[PDB]
Amino acid sequence: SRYVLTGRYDSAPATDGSGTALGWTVAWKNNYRNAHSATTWSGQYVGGAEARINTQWLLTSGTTEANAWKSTLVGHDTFTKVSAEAGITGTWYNQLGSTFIVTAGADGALTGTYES
Amino acid sequence: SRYVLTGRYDSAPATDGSGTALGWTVAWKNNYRNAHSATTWSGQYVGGAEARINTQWLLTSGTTEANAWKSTLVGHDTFTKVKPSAASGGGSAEAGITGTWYNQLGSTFIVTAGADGALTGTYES
Amino acid sequence: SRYVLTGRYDSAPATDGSGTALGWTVAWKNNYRNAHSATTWSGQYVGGAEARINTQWLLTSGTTEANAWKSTLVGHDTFTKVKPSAASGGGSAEAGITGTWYNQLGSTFIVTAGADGALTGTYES
Amino acid sequence: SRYVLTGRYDSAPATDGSGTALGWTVAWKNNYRNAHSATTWSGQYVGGAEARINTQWLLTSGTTEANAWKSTLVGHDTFTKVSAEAGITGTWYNQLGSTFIVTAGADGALTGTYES
Repeated sequence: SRYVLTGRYDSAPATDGSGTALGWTVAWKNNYRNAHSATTWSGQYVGGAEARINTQWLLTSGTTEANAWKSTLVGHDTFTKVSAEAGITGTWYNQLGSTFIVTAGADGALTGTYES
Repeated sequence: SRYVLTGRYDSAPATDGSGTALGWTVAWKNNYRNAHSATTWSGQYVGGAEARINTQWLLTSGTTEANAWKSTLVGHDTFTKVKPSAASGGGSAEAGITGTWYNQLGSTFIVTAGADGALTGTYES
Repeated sequence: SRYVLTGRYDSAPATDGSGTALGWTVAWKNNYRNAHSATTWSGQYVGGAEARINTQWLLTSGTTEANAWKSTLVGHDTFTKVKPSAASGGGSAEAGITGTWYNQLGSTFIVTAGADGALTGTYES
Repeated sequence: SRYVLTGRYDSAPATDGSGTALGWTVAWKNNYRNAHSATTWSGQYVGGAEARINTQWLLTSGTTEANAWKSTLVGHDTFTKVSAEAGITGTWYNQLGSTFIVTAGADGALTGTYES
């Protein structure tokens, strides 16, 4: 139930109150499970008061190409956490109780694991 | 105008005809520009005589909380893998995701796929 | 700030407790302004003590060909149905789509629903 | 297999060679079938000899609370044609073979039927 995540973030975001653009990918394959799917989350980290990452996501499942029209779901998720680089880095979880641990690199690298 | 791309793919997909699910992300900051934005593509590789990656994408820009409703664009794209040249003996590309891919509008990306599911490359606008 | 809305809904919903699918469109053109854009909301009504409509939306603006790629926004929204005031006796709203709905941001709509699936109303930003 | 559609278009679009914003909804219920779901198409009309309507769509199916995160699909459709009012009005078809007949009103109305 743990999967690899990888992404990128804007390592030098504007300072005017704007959020920090980011994204990441998870393919839903590990040593035990393979769902023949991948999700991508696109959003922004917003710091300050309490910290949050607001995303929209796309989940694509491998399909025959006569079923390709029904292959992609869309949704939104909001993550709360338990310098863009230090603010993103850590442990986050969502509404449904999924969890992800991220490390934000100085170069714009995002790396970690997503737990379902 | 090259930027770092990174992603994941199903390295053990169905052999039933289904394509191979994948995703990747690009942040629009390199050594010389920063557009305070990132794009993620979600889709699948479909192989054969003419290998293609059919995608849907989301582009999010950094915004204030008040402009957050207009932070995210959505769209679609298809990438085709470059094939050997007729002068070399032509033919369809080697099976696999690793390679050079282009879209309709002139963007190109070069990618290396890992045996485990990793994807890393460079995207040129 | 008031705009015409038109849409459709499933007037014979499932009864295993699923929601009621609907969708609607607002073109951002009225007497007073014109933003050369249209939004469609796709989502479901969930009846209940607190009646809600949960949507995802697409906002498209007219563009030239070279800018088509940046023409559509995507987002999501939840609307909640106005209920009677406590002074009137309170209680939850009577079932149905017909009524007044607000989002968290202060935008409001008034719709009338047809017995056979039609939706019509007025959207106010 | 015919359904009622209705929508809106910008009835005074820009004059700069820009396309015309529009959108419509179909609920997949009729006298004969009911799939408990609705599609909305958002996009634009591009006029000319080989005129087209380019869209992105959202299909939402009625789900239980629990299932909600997986209720909505996204995709895209391109229609060809078999004054935006004079232009949109008519019969159109897309890749999948679906067809729609639509009347554009002077007011910005779209009404008609969709056949899938």
